[PDB]
Amino acid sequence: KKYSIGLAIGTNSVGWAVITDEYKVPSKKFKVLGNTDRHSIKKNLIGALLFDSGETAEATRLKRTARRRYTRRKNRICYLQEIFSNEMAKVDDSFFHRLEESFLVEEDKKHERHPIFGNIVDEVAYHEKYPTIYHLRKKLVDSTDKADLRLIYLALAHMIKFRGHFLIEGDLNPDNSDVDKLFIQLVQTYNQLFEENPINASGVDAKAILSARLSKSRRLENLIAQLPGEKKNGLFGNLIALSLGLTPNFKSNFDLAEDAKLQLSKDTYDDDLDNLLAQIGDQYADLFLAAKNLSDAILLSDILRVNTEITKAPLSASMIKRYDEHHQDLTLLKALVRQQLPEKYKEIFFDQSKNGYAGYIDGGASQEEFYKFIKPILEKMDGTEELLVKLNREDLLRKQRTFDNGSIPHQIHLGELHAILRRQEDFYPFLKDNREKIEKILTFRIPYYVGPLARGNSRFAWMTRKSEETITPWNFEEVVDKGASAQSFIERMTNFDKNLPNEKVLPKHSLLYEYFTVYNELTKVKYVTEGMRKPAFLSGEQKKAIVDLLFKTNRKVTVKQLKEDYFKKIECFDSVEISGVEDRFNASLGTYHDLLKIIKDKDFLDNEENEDILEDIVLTLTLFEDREMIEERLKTYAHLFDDKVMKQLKRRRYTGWGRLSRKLINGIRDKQSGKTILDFLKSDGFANRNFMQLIHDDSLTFKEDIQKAQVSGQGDSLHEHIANLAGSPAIKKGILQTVKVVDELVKVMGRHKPENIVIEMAREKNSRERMKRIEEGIKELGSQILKEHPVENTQLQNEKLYLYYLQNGRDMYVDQELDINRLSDYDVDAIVPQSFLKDDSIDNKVLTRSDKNRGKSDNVPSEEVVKKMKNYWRQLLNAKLITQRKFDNLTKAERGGLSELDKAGFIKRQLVETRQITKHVAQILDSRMNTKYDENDKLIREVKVITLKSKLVSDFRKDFQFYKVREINNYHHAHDAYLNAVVGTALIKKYPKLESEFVYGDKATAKYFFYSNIMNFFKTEITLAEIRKRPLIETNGETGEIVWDKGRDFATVRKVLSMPQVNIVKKTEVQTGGFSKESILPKRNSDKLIARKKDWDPKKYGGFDSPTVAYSVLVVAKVEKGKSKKLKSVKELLGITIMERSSFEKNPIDFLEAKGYKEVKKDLIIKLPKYSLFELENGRKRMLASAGELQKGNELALPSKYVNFLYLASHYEKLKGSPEDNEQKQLFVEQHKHYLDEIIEQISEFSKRVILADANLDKVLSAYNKHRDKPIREQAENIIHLFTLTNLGAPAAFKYFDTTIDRKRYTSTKEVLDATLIHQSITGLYETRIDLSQLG
RNA sequence: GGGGAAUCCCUUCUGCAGCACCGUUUUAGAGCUAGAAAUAGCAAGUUAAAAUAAGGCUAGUCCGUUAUCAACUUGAAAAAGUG
DNA sequence: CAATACCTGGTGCTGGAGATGGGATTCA
DNA sequence: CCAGGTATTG
Ligand SMILES: [K+]
Ligand SMILES: [K+]
Ligand SMILES: [K+]
Ligand SMILES: [K+]
Ligand SMILES: [K+]
Ligand SMILES: [K+]
Ligand SMILES: [K+]
Ligand SMILES: [K+]
Ligand SMILES: [K+]
Ligand SMILES: [Mg+2]
Ligand SMILES: [Mg+2]
Repeated sequence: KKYSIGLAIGTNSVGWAVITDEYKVPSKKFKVLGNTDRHSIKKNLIGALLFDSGETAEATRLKRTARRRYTRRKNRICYLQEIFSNEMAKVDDSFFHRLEESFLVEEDKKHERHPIFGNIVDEVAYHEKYPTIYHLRKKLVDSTDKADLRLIYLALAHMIKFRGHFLIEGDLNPDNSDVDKLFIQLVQTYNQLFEENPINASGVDAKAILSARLSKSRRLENLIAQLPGEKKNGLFGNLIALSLGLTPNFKSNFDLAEDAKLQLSKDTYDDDLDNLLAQIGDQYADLFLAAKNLSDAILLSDILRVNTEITKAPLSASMIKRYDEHHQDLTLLKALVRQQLPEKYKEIFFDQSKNGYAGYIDGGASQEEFYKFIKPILEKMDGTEELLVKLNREDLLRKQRTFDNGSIPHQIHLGELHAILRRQEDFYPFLKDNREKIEKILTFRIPYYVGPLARGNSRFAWMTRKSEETITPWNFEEVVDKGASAQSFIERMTNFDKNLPNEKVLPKHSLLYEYFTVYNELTKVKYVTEGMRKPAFLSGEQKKAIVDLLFKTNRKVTVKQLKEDYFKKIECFDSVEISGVEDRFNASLGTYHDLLKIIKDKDFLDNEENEDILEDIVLTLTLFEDREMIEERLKTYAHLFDDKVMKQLKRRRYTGWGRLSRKLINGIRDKQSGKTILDFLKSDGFANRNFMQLIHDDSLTFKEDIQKAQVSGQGDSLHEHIANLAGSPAIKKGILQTVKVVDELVKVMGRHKPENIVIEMAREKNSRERMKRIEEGIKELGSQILKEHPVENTQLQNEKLYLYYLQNGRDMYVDQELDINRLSDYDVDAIVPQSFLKDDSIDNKVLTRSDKNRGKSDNVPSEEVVKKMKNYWRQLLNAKLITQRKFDNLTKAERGGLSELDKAGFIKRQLVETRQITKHVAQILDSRMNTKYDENDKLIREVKVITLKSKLVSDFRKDFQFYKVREINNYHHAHDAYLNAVVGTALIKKYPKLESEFVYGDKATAKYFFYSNIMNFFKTEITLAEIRKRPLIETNGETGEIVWDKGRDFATVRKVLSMPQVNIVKKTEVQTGGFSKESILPKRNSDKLIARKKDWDPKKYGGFDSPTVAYSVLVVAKVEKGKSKKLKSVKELLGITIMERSSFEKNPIDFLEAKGYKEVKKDLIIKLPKYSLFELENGRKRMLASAGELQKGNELALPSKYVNFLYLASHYEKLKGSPEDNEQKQLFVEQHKHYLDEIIEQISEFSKRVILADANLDKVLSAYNKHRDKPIREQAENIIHLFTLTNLGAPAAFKYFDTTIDRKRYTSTKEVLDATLIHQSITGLYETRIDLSQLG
């Protein structure tokens, strides 16, 4: 008894099928367990497991870190309160107790209800004097009087609780505060450098123009307009643009060749500036640094909108400015509306439901919604011009706690905190003693490279301590070992050398590593001149000369340089042909040139004695990111360099790690030669063996030493192994389920292993990434396309509009603008034609007026287009608006275009799967199935694991009319698996040589023809560019075994796809995750509310509702009834919530008695997870959605003829085929038009038996009878929509044409308590059926 | 002969750590006047405290939403076994 | 009870490693 | 976007 298995692995399904020799699906009697009269049942061996998607760990992580931030913010306040404790007890012995209980109702409070002062006169007086906290903050910063200790606490607490961001290193307000003074200094520096062309900046109000609440480019336009004889793209204009935050190009200013694009925000600017300064000199450094200072002031002027010489609290004064203008503007708005629109006043100022001032202050209206609600009312009235100005500046009626306070750096709050401490330490000695402690509470951050400050009970922690004692913000540097911690942060993430598993890999930018990479590439270079008979390798002396003369004097070494600067200069060759490198060398000595710039001592770099020192320096610069730690580590070399060099050295940092270890590169030596790997790369006689040859050469000891160094460690379990794969957790869920399905199928077949296993694996928020890409690209481009055409992220889900913005509103094959409103008239074209590369992503598509203008449709865009457009394409590449892959495919015609080999490769790629994840699944199945070794100790492959891509069965389905309609039911997953088994087994039966291509385990026109016609053996006649005919029966050529009988096997496939009994099993799952919805609801007289804290009665405090049920439980017990508490027997479903789950499981009887049940039959408790399956009357099935709702449980097996009619009539897929075959399909659609009514009838019978939605079914029948005159295509398309009424699972809304059908829900689970519960194995072939009516 | 390696250019995704700003919720910020009352007319509004999974023991400036799960038998569990 | 309409926490930033698909040079 | 919880309305 021989059989094969087909598998269809997806993110929400695993289809499976068992086939025999004749491509038939077996069927068996399977035993049924349980308490019903059915002892067995007949099952076909085909089906599909369905399951909810596996989730990433991201949401879990974001909640976990937020949790930590709330804990630490609370600890911050606790540190401050501990510092204040004793002196506060002398002033007000319960002040902190009133703060802690502020949330409680007066009934529950233990102290007086007024928090700050504990009496109403003083509390009212406080709020009258300080209407916002920022009033109190400003007062305490500016005033010189002794102040109440409770107000000092509230000010410091407010700063420490909401302390601002940490994006700026170092201290602030370093005389970079004033925009006027920094603009003056920029003009002074510029006029120093350009005495003949000076700028007249008198009368120019730089403060107002650059700090105006306007766009960067408009402020640039304003300032340049104030300077006659200067254009925005001149040098001074470009400096101002750089200060405002734009991305100016300094190339034309200094007549450069290298594009000097500079943005002060990019990480590369530090290098991008030195780069530019290398071409123009360092006299200009003082200029570009002057512009940088100006930017800081301009950034500060966005936050601090008040004169900094009238107060040391400009932030608080700016909030107070918000409050005063809010008050004045509210008074004016009230008066204006009173006078002009007196009837709207109540709606504006009393109705929280509307987006007026009432809904803005008390309702749910945001600042944006309120501005939208009141803009027409202001434009409608008179005297609202200044209010409209403030509204369009987003500066009308502002609150102080707003979404845009994310700009505020912590140094600002720190400045006010420090000033308050300096004022009041003169009156409170403990503030003087604790001033720096309090500052440290605000400033201290746990470094990202330290992680949680755990003590052995966190699986996320890596931090190590220097001493075992509690860590505080003040003892952190002494208790935490930051060095060891930062080292572990990297090392727990980096790979070891695979060749020497106990050796750490080198830093990617290490000098040794770059020598290795350069010599490895250079040793395989060959050259020819005239008098030479044969190309020659470079000798050791030639390679050393090329390294010293070229690689150690240029960052990049081109082939032109090799030819001219070496072969001409040294070897006296006028012509020489180079091979083994193209255009320029890929490897380079970048660190060598970095350090040469920093330390300026070539002889230090070239002296092998300093090799270790330079290796340790780069290691430090790679391993650590903190400049203080870097400085501490480099301190041991301080005596070798100057303090200037040491400062430049610590500012230089690298990231990234190599893939080989130092011990491998330059440690182990060949036993007889005594030479390391690097020694061989430098000089290897005339063989010039590279890395691969060296470690694979049996005459050297490298290979054997690698073999000895290997280890294996502890083996992963199957689950572990799958978890460590690279891929989406969703597809990893499908992989594990697939393995479990195969194990059960083998057990079904009497532990006999199959002959073949054929696997196919499906292909695999976003709008904000689209908007970010376009914003970055457009601002890098310097374009105003977002000025002229504002777009929202949702709109970018349109493919053409997204392409329009990515192309800067231009045609891509023609140098012309496109029109947004004409997008429907344009074409979206494939760069590499989709007949070769089935790529439909933006990486292979392009928006053009007319696809004709590409050239010839059979290849890459033509050479003429490439000559026209390569410059524009390069700008798109630099702005990252197209990728390197896209640019290379666009420009390929200048490299010969598509060769015949490229076309052969693309066709083969459409058939031979090469994704890494599918290889891993095949390796897993193959290593589980094949475990024995033969006489030569080689693996015995009893089971061939075959992998196919989806196109094979898809083309098979379309070519032989086995069409799929996904919406009809879930059978197509199973059918896909069946067709994979059939096609895959037949393919390797017919062409066993292709086993290397499709089976796991160890001329261009010819292969193009071959792989294009690989599947023709299925056809009876093939029309290929004339008509050839194949025999009825197809056999293998060598064995003579039959592989495909076209008279009998297609009938077998048809019968298999027509079987109505298919094992669709929805994986039952316990629900996990959040306890409930997160919304904190207002107080309500409802027992659905859940307390947010143990003592917060939700009727007084509000709280949550809508908990998630982890699983339901069948309880058979008694409950008290009536005022007499009489015991009445019950049987019901109790949903255990996720929050309740631990308590219920720790002791179920006590849990159930607490819920009210008595005398619980403990052994009749049935755990019922989501999607538990119940069967009622007439085959009607239901699934548990929760404890109080059910899902649909039945599948609608629509006969094959109706499915194929629906596919053809609806044009479900593209109308590909001969026009005569198109006509025959159209003729069949029209000859079988009565099928439409029959399909409705099939749906109707099904619903009346199983769905029971009388209102919906009647609305549907009326809708179908309403559009009987509609075209057949559209009626078929809408019949596809109808199947939502019958689909398995949760009910859902759908539309028949323009009629909307709302979902009919099953809001009661009472009936399943007397139905039959069905427990299903993973395949559903094994069942346990429990008649629940026999309980109770 | 290699779906194996290094390098260059990138693309995409997965794991983790550190931080900010809002939002919500209860309370505090004396509403006034005319009416016996429902109510009417007016005044006012911007701020704060505290919580932000209930909580846990291991008591850390730690942990608490990912992954994994038919039933049954033997099991404390892990597990293995059962058609 | 069964049916209907409404609800549903969100945004921004910093740092690091790996594997990954695929074009290119050299190899095993 | 799904789809289960919830209060309103009968
Ligand atoms: K009280
Ligand atoms: K000008
Ligand atoms: K609001
Ligand atoms: K190259
Ligand atoms: K680093
Ligand atoms: K020195
Ligand atoms: K789960
Ligand atoms: K889930
Ligand atoms: K199951
Ligand atoms: Mg907490
Ligand atoms: Mg708040």
